[PDB]
Amino acid sequence: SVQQQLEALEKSSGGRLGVALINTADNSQILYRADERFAMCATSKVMAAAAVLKQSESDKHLLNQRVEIKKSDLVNYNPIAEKHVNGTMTLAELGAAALQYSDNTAMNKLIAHLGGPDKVTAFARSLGDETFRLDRTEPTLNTAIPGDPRDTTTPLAMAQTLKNLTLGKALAETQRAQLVTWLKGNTTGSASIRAGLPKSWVVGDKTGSGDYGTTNDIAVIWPENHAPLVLVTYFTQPEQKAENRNDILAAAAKIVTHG
Repeated sequence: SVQQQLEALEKSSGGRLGVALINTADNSQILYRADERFAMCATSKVMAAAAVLKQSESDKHLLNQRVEIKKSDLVNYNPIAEKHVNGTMTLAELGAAALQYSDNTAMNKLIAHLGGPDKVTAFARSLGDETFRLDRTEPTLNTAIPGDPRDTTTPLAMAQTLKNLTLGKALAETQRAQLVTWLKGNTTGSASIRAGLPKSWVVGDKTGSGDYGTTNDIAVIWPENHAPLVLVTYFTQPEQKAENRNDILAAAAKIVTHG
């Protein structure tokens, strides 16, 4: 069975696997440890970006508001923001950079605009997500310590909320569309869920990775002849210095969309 294949995959991998697939044709679900908490790592960046889009629903100048990038703002891994030191980036550009390149400076600028991590949590609560919590900024939100509740969610909660954000009621249409456009242009996910799927399918996703070999991907999937699928694959391991395992996420994607 699908359940037996995921269990064997997890055993042989040496870690803990969390999967939630929602089939929007009939709201059927494939769940594996989907009520267990996992460290989100950079998959939390979707919530911070969405929180800014929500603000833009009532303020038509917000996304084009300029933000100055100073050398001191830079943290670790800054592929887009480092290209703009002593210049500016708009809030829209920072959302794009946070999502499509997983820029960490971009994420911190979004959090600071919103007023801190607790405002990202409050936004999640406003969508009906009672599980998501963001506690820290970059880079420390990726420590992914086993049993640590900070900066965690569950696979099912994140799958439900990702569906609401991209396909459902959470955002007005223009903002929903802008979020989907960003996810579809992600550059970081080619070896994760996407690699387990037919090459013709269209995918929007956001990866995450952290310590304890924590390796994550969340995706919206548009088949060519079927209703969309939403898939969350979270994976973490017991040793702090474990290698990340994007191949495990690809394998899990292949198992749960078979037939």
